[PDB]
Amino acid sequence: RESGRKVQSGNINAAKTIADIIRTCLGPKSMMKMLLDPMGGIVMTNDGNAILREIQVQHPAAKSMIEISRTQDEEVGDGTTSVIILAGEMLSVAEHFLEQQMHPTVVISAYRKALDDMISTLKKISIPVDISDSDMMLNIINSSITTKAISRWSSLACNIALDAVKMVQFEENGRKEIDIKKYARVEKIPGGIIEDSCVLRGVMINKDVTHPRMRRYIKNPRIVLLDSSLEYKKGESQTDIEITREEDFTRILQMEEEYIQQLCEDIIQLKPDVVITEKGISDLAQHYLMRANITAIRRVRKTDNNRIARACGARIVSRPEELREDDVGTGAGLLEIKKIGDEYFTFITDCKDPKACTILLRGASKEILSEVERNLQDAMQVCRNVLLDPQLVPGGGASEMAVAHALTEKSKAMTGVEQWPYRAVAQALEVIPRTLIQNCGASTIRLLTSLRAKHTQENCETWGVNGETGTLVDMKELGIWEPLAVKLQTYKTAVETAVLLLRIDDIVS
Amino acid sequence: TDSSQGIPQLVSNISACQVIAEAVRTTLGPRGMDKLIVDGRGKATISNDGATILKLLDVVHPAAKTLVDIAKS
Amino acid sequence: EVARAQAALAVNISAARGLQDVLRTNLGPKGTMKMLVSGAGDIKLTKDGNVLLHEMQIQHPTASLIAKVATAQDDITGDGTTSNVLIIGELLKQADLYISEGLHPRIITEGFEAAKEKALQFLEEVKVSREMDRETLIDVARTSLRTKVHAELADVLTEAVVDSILAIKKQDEPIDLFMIEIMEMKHKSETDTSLIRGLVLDHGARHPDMKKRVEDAYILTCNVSLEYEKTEVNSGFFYKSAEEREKLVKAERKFIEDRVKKIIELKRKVCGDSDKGFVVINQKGIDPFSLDALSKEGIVALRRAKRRNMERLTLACGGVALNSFDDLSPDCLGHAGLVYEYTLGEEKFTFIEKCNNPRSVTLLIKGPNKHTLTQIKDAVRDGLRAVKNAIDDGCVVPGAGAVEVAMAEALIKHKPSVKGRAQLGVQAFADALLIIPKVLAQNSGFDLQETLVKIQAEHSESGQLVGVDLNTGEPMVAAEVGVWDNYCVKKQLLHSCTVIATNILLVDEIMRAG
Amino acid sequence: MLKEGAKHFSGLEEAVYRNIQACKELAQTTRTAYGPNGMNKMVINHLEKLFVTNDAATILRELEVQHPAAKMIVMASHMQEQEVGDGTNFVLVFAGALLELAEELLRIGLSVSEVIEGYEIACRKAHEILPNLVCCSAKNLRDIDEVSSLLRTSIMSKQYGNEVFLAKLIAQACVSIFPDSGHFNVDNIRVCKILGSGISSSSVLHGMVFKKETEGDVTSVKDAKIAVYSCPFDGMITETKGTVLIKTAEELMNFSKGEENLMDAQVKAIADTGANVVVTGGKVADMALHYANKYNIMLVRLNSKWDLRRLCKTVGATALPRLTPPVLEEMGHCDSVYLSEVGDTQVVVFKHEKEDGAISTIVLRGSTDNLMDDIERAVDDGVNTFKVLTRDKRLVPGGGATEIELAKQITSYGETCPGLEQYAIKKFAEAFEAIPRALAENSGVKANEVISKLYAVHQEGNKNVGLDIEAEVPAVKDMLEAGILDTYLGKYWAIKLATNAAVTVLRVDQ
Repeated sequence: RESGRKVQSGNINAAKTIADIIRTCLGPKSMMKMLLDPMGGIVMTNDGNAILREIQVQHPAAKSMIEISRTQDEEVGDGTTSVIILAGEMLSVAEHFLEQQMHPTVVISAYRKALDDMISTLKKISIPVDISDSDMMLNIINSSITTKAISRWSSLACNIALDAVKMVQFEENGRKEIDIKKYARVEKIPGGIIEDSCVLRGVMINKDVTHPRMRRYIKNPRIVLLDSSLEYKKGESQTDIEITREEDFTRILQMEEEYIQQLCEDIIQLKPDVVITEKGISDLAQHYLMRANITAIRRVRKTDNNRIARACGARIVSRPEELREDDVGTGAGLLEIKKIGDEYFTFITDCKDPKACTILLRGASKEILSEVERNLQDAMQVCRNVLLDPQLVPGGGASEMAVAHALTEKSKAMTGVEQWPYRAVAQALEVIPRTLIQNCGASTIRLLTSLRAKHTQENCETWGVNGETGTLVDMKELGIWEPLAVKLQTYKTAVETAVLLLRIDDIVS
Repeated sequence: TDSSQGIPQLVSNISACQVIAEAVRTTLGPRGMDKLIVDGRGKATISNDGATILKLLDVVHPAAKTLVDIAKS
Repeated sequence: EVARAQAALAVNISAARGLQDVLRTNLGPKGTMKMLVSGAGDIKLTKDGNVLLHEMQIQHPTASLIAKVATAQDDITGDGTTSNVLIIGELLKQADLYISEGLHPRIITEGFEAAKEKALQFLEEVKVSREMDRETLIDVARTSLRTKVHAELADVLTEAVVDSILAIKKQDEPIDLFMIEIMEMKHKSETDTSLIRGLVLDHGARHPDMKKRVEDAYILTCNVSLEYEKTEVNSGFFYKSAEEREKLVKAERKFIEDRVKKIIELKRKVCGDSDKGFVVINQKGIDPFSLDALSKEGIVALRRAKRRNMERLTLACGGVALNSFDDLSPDCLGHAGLVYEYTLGEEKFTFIEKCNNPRSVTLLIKGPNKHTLTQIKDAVRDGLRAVKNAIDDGCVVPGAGAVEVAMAEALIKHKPSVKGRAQLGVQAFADALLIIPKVLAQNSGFDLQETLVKIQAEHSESGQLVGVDLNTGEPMVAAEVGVWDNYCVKKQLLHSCTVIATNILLVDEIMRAG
Repeated sequence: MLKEGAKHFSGLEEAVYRNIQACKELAQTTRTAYGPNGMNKMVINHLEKLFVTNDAATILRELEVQHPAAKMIVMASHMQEQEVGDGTNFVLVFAGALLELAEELLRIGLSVSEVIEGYEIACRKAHEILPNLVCCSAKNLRDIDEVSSLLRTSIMSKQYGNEVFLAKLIAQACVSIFPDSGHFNVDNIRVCKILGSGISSSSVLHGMVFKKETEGDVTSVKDAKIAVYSCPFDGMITETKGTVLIKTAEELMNFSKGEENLMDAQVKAIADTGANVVVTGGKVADMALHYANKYNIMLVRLNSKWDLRRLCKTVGATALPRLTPPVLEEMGHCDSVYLSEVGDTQVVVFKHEKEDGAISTIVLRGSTDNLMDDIERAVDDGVNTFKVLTRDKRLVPGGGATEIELAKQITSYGETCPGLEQYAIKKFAEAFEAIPRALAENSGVKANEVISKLYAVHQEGNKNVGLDIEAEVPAVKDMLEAGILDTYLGKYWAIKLATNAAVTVLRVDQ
């Protein structure tokens, strides 16, 4: 058990110890964390999710740090390093001084006012990006990839991502919000030429849909969605009687061939030749579709079936009865089998249900495959954020300084006792500028001073400090950009983390 | 595996001998000074010549063992 | 529980510093041989930098990191891994002095980047084209072996290594990945290494002198057993009744009989005369009975050969590996021009040499079966990887720290990128290199400053890569002597040193992990 | 360390100092050894006996060291043990002496690597002047005095009381069956201890000697091929026991009837196959004995492990467990099998007459088996010095009389060459001086006196010293003309291996 003053100081330390090295990793300039094992081995990492999971944290407040980076990772996957830095520095600067007077809830109210202050500044600072022009979105992706530090396979990945995300964009919710990227997938193929990377329609499956018989080419026939119940019944549509006797066996079997026969008949009417069954498909049942002259694909997981349903873009049905061209298989499914290797790869193309695409990636090996696939993963996150909100924000610490003076101006104007927390959130922003100064190797005093001076003359529209040139620089000129939405969400999560942690004033087991 | 060497090592070996030479010191006639040597098997033992009992002793030096062996000879 | 900031950098530099000591007394021929009993208690004799890191017990994160990057270098060149550590250590030392006065790690790193580009372009300028003649291969071969063994035994291994590479041109590989079969012989001296063109076999016949010279050899490499004795088996285990096991014993023995018979029919069909021999190599036994019958027909039959012998035979000889015997044409069987049996030591080794269509040469190392015979094995190993590089590149420079002073001189004088940020790492980069030549002088007993001023001046006047004569530890022209280094050696110390440095330099926390 | 990795127990201070001091302790057991001595070293090991040796091979293997520097030389000594006999001690003292001298060099400011270089040079010059120190050689190997002079040096190294009798004995009993010119066998000569009688009562017997008593009739046929079985009898049927005596009375009748009829068949199979001498390491029952009297087979009651071992090497035999009838496959090269009592104990005598693969036995008679273990060292080294594989063995002065000669030449030669090498060359001279020091220590006087007075007489090639009173004060004895000679080959491998061993161990630092 901890109580009172122990807790406030604890929060700040736990945040802080995670932060020191992880802040440095942000930007093309990346410091590499050593983790030393008891076995005497080494794991070297730049990725925030990896550092956090590996280390042993004893303190419950530390665990809250870890879990908020899970929050971030789930929404984007970039800025994951960032959220704990930001969240830490709110607590350092505000907390201990204002506690002695005693007002916690005040610091919290101030955080969320300030947060709103920052969201509004962003719309002005940012200019629109065309969400159907490839060239303009491309430079943005180019900024994000080089954080990871791969810069060769990256070049391909960017472009393939652009078409993949765009084609899985079609989400309606009355306001036309896009978070859809769940129709998208990466099909991995060991082997072949290193440079054949393309996009093909629907959703393509291989994680358990590699089978020796699948009809080699389908260029017309449909897929028939089923969660049936294609398997026999020993009664009508449920089992009422058991086989344990010679007499029971004989009677029951007649019923079992009938049930199967009427199912296949409702499947064949809408003309398939490739038929998918999630489960409820037996050794006698599959033999019945062969005798129906229907190729059956069977015993393949529920996740694959969700995927194949999305690929034709047609709804599933568990309804065993009268499956129509109108209900299942709606539009055209198509099935291509290529042997890239001597292994069966299944493309399912064509989605009706406006569009859908997934990615072909061909390595020449497993290792070669992986490099592209991660960097493509960064890439389609950007593509998405640009689609979501159609403004692109200038990178680095330029955006941070704009907000830094808006809070100096707001906090003076209001002259509440919220004033001093505003001032602590203004300075919490400045860490990102300090990280970029450190990255070149110049003194913090000299470059921060100049940056502040640029606010006064030109308002830090794009004039920040960049860590790969160690000077004040127009970010637009360099081709340093990032999307608005990524900035907003990183900021968002950091205030939530700062607010929640500050509410813990006592920890009691 | 033990190894020991030296001029004090030589001195050791002789010192062990004295201890067995004392066991048998006098037994020429019937005077000297005995102590009944009773074993851990619960047997009481004396003999008429002191070399007998000496044969039974197991010496933890090899150098001292030579002097045991010539007794047997 | 954390070492942060100054405390994190401190741990890496301290380790590099103790390590450096060890692997300078492995550097060049003037370095010293090392043994381990500290790895497991048993007696190993090894004189390679990568290898020595694996054999020991490494728990320190900085030592371990250097061992991992080492692994890549060791595969490609197998030389310069004695060097890897030395350049890393000094490279850190330089950095440390500036930091302690007051300098950021990141500016150090930038100037490393600038350093690396210039340094690599210097290799390209300074490289001297060589031929692909024997003479020129002798000199890559001799200096690399000289690293890993003595001067005396190394000169013997020089001959063996070079004829193999000439033969590999015939196959038209530009690489080596075959002709690396190292086979050991039982002897009372190690100052012989013999070259055997084809293959060598671990054991020969159990019956000596069947026909121990085969003029015309038709090699059937098989691996089904022609001996399985009188043991009572069923499916290879005991069964409940005696009789059921027995019934199988008859049919199994009968199967063997017919297969021995196929050797008798095969000799007429392929041979037809005893003016030609016939070779059998069975990786499994053959009855003593079966050898006498085969022997009079003028067949040498080998028993208890290995699976490694079999794969090698199939490549070199043009042979087959079959799970049957039967009656097969000579079109299928491989041919060797010569077979000779050479008995030496306590084990006699049947040689099957002058193979047609070879792709495997065997370098036959004689030795007493001590750790010394393992020492020439790992010397010979990396000497093959060395002369492989000479075939890879076109250009081989004179070494002995000749290359390294030349490259250091080029950096000190101008800024490679013209900025002060770069310049702080660049000094650091240049002095790190100087460790390799100066230290050959140190081992020998010749003061280190005196060779630096001389060696560097003579570069300036001439344009010669003047090097070190190892033994005096005084300078001399590395070209004439034969102390040479490949393009790949001087490339791979450069790449390994930069990458390894910048991840330890850029620590800011080391925190323990389960 | 500074590292929690990179394990070493040697290096820095510990390579330079600790390794050398350890070599020095091993080689203390050979600064009481080699030539004239009265030293005895007792070593136990729970062998149910006392083991007395003045041979390096048995001392070394017993003694374990945890450092690679000291452990490595033991292997070099074994190598010289295979190729040659006595001088094993000389290999270890040399390497160990040179290493003490080396450390002093390191101290001054000289580097390791030149010192390493200068030994290879000194070793090459010493071998080159070595066949020019031949002063005497054999020409006939069937002549007992020319062989015995050679033998004598091996024996001497053990005790200085058993030189005369033994040196004659081995040559008398033959190790000259082989030509010794391409081929020699040393597992077809053993040293066979017969307990009982004095050690001047040690005798000549030709071919395989086994102690175990003979039972039954004895053969003298030439159809007698050896069959060896570890256990061919144990009772052909084993009992179980249900009344805790027998299982039971009617069954005991059958167990005995089946043993006697199975043993009849087994022993008749041996009789028929041409095996007319069977070696039993099992137990001779009455039933088994009764059969072998009828077939006419010499029967050897018992054997121990040691006796079985010599049959498998010499014969080309195998020792099979049996209770089901076998046949010949052990075979044998022995025609004749005779019976003769050595030690007043019935001994089995094997013989055949040939050059190659021919057998001999230096057989000993002794009060205890301990006294016979030391004598054995003298004798087995005397067989291993015979091996040179020539009939002109190019004998050089034994007993350490060469040593001072080598030292004088080497020190002068050192002066001529320049650089740092030379100091190692000089040290290389003073390592040979180790041998004259150890002979001085047992003799009872200091080192200064012997080395100076050998040097004083200049080039001689005879001078060495004994345990005597002649060995002390004028410190001059003739060991060319006392018939103390050793072979050129024995001194060659001793010096060669020792220089190689000293260089590899001086290199270590891991």
